[PDB]
Amino acid sequence: ASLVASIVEARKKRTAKKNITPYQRGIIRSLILTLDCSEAMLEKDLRPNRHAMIIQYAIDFVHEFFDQNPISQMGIIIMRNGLAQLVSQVSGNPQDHIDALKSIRKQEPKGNPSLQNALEMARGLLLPVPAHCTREVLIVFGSLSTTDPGDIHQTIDSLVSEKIRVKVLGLSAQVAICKELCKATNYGDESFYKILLDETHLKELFNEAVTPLPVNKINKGFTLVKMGFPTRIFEDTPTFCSCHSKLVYGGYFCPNCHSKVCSLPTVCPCCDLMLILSTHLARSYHHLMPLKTFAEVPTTEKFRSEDCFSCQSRFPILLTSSRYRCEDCKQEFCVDCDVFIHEILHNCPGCESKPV
Amino acid sequence: IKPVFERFSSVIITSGTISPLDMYPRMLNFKTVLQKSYAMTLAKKSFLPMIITKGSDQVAISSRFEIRNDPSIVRNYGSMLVEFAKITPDGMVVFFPSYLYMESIVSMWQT
Amino acid sequence: FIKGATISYGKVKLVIKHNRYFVETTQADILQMLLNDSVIGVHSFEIANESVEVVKKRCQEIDYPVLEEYDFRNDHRNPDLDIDLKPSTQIRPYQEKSLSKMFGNGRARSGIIVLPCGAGKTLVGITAACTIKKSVIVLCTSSVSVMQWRQ
Ligand SMILES: Nc1ncnc2c1ncn2[C@@H]1O[C@H](COP(=O)(O)OP(=O)(O)O)[C@@H](O)[C@H]1O
Ligand code: BEF
Ligand SMILES: [Zn+2]
Ligand SMILES: [Zn+2]
Ligand SMILES: [Zn+2]
Ligand SMILES: [Zn+2]
Repeated sequence: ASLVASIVEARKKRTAKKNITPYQRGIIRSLILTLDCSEAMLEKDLRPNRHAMIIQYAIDFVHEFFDQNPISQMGIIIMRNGLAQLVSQVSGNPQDHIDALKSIRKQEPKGNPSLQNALEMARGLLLPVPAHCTREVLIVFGSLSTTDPGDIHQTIDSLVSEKIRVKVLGLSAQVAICKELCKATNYGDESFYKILLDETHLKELFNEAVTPLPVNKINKGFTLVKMGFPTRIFEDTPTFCSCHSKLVYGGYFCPNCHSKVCSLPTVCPCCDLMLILSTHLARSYHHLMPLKTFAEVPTTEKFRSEDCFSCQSRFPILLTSSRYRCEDCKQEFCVDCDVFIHEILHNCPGCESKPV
Repeated sequence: IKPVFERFSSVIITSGTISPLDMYPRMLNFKTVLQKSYAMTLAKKSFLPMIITKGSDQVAISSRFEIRNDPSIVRNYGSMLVEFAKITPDGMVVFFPSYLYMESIVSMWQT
Repeated sequence: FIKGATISYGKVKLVIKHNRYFVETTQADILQMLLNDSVIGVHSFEIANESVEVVKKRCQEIDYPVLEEYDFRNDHRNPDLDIDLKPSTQIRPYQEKSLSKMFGNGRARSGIIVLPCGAGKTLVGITAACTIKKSVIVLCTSSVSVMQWRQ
């Protein structure tokens, strides 16, 4: 029964994954990461302290966010002494944000938090953003009280008018404003206010936010974005960079003005034209054509082969069939591949192998 | 209330915390065809009723009028108020046995 | 090894009344054993106060040892003293555990308590006197200690 207990738990876990449909998602994103650094964050519920762990997870989130969203930009804000402090301008450089967070890791948190101040700063920082981008705000709230100079309700209404989206991660309990902020800002959806239940659960919540959020049907904006694909060039002598004005061995050449840049993907400093590589767009393709989840094969029927199609792993004999088939191509797979094919890869080998 | 129960044939007495139900017919001279209390069939527990008999120092706490100005009890109740206010997210309601007891104890906390 | 020594406890009780020591037993069968012992000399018989150290050691050699249990709840002859720990007191977790091992059954047991130096062995004795609420005597093997013990 112990082995069956694990199997049934896997089925329950697979129950949520069954319902997958290609929802429209905004690949281009503009995130404003807000961290709470107040007296309430000095507690020891999270070892060594809330501030240390949150900063540590923030660095991991930055690494993950830019890895799967190469054509996105992020900004970092912090609440301290009842005021909102800006620590990094919105930019596409992952290193800049990580460096800023590392410096923040030293200063001790103190004072009270001010959501209205943080939201107001986020609203201003997101004002110079193209309409084709999705404006998102990730707030890490730990305090159960908010001290603000003005009316928070007015700011929430302004946030809705600006088509901003807010995600709040709590630490202790539910806050009335956070629920209202996460509800009115997300078309009444109540799934954008999450409270962690332990140290491990917090890691999943940060990882979940990486995936682009689906867009609402009524909030439909379609437009064409002008972009360019620079060609990498190797130079025998170092030359000045158009971005930092420093000696570098070489850089990508913009196809619109021939101005060189250090690293990609970034907007050209001269023609203000977003420069990217073919790989950068390719990564976000899986969010557009998600691989249909595999359905477990009942043991009543007869299996095709005793070994996995993609990894040639003999299926254990052991109650419950250890095989998962793909409806599109009807190819059995072991448990290990399905996790690997839906988390690392995003293409079913069986479907590709089938000729037409 | 006697005229009311005689002039009207059918009367329903309902409330959220009317218990025990046997006493009201005794206190007010009337008879009921049926008297029952319904228990909520909530899937998940929604309210946590708990009773506190002593403070953090293991000292019994009570609101007896004669010992209202008790240095030990006042601190114990004061500690309870502050500690709960730290974890209560939005709102907290405190109910005192009488205005005078509340009036005196609040002054003690202020000093 | 466990069987031999684990069955001995709990058959003979020593009680004190009006400064007179009575070896009280709740069964009459013990009379044929204790009274017939060469060293010795519901039924209860008197015994010399100075002879307690002799019979008790003899009780170890013989199968049944003696236990010193005091039923202070039902002892009304001895005058009582009303003393309780003040609110400022804070019983540490280990102090409570030691008391539980003594009052687990419900009857006070005479024994030894071993705590680290400075852990509060004084308060251990203070708690026993306070909870018993009867006449108590304290012996402290020093003069400076007695002064600080009282303070
Ligand atoms: N519960 C307690 N609260 C405060 N101080 C305590 C407590 N228990 C013991 N102490 C302190 O421990 C010290 C040593 O106590 P004492 O009884 O002399 O220890 P011991 O006899 O085990 O050497 C004293 O300063 C005493 O006040
Ligand atoms: F063990 Be103590 F110093 F009496
Ligand atoms: Zn440069
Ligand atoms: Zn250019
Ligand atoms: Zn496999
Ligand atoms: Zn397939």
